[PDB]
Amino acid sequence: TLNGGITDMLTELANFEKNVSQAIHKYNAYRKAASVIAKYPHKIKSGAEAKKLPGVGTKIAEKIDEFLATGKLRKLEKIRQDDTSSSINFLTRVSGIGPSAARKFVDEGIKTLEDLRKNEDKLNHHQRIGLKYFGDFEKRIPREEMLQMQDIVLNEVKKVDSEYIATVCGSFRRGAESSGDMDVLLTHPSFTSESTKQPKLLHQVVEQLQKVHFITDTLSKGETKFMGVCQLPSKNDEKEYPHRRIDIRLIPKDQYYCGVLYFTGSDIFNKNMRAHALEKGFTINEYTIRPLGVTGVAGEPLPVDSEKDIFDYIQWKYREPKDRS
DNA sequence: CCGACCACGCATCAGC
DNA sequence: GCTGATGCGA
DNA sequence: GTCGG
Ligand SMILES: Nc1nc2c(ncn2[C@H]2C[C@H](O)[C@@H](COP(=O)(O)OP(=O)(O)OP(=O)(O)O)O2)c(=O)[nH]1
Ligand SMILES: [Mg+2]
Ligand code: NA
Ligand code: NA
Ligand code: NA
Repeated sequence: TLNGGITDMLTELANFEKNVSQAIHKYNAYRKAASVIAKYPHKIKSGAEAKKLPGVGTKIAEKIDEFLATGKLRKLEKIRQDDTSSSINFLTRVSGIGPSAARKFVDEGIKTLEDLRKNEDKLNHHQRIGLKYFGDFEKRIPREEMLQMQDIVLNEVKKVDSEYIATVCGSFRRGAESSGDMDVLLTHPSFTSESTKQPKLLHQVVEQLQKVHFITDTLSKGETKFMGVCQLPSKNDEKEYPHRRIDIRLIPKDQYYCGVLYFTGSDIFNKNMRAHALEKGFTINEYTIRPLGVTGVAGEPLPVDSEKDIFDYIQWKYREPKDRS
């Protein structure tokens, strides 16, 4: 908000590189810059000043001067004025449709919300669901609905086996008053790094949420990851709640912290920490934190009793979810 | 100044 | 089937 | 796009 104008500009650009130019690096570069800029406590007044920041090279400084000078950016005005791109970008907003398929479709003549439904026969199951709920998914979730959802999930879980521990991470755990979707970390004593003493541990919980009619659709589903859709039950004659994206990740309970850390994010906060990690000599991931060998091979996983333990290894002052972004 | 740039589960496809 | 890579969304 | 080997 302080540097909002800027970070929005950088954001839109980043999206154009990921969705059109299909260049994640330029995508990240732009994100990283917007990320460090959003953290900058001063109201920027030039590209010279901005560049001093890591992640802001000359190019971005140049655009910052233009924007600050004209209240806009020609490059962004052009892209916005080009139908092809605007259709591609548009298409990627459907769950299941990334840069690649979106482009193909604009090539195959499909480029409007109308075209898509008229060619459902071109979409796979997932992309199909992303289309059906397209409108619903564009919506952010009120923190109160989140709660009503967290409540339902934790109950049904207990109803399957009280050894299960379910935790809502993502932007929720970070204290957001709204969320894009719902991220659920799961754990059970019967599954650790040493062994899996039960079959269908994730399945028992998924099916339970469906039997109860909370889970409506399944984007994809393995033995540790579930991507689907759900909806809060609504009261008679009351417009129903938008369907929402929901993920449930089953982690070995002895790794609960690395995984909760990962799943709490943000994604950007994560990449940073992981970057810092490597700089301290470590390699982090939802599972463990291992020291790196000369060859580049990770050593045995180091013991962790808390998220802070992970920050300690990297020599970072603990940060409650609330300060991660 | 060229090249690397977090980490991974699930779906699918090419080569075998 | 498997490996390795693409694609997708984390 | 950056910045570091
Ligand atoms: N390390 C790493 N973690 C990621 C990446 N993308 C997402 N994540 C983690 C942190 C997230 O906070 C969780 C899933 O996150 P989301 O995309 O739902 O982010 P988040 O809930 O923070 O935003 P939201 O309010 O739901 O729109 O996976 C990534 O590229 N790298
Ligand atoms: Mg989320
Ligand atoms: Na800089
Ligand atoms: Na999409
Ligand atoms: Na999600």
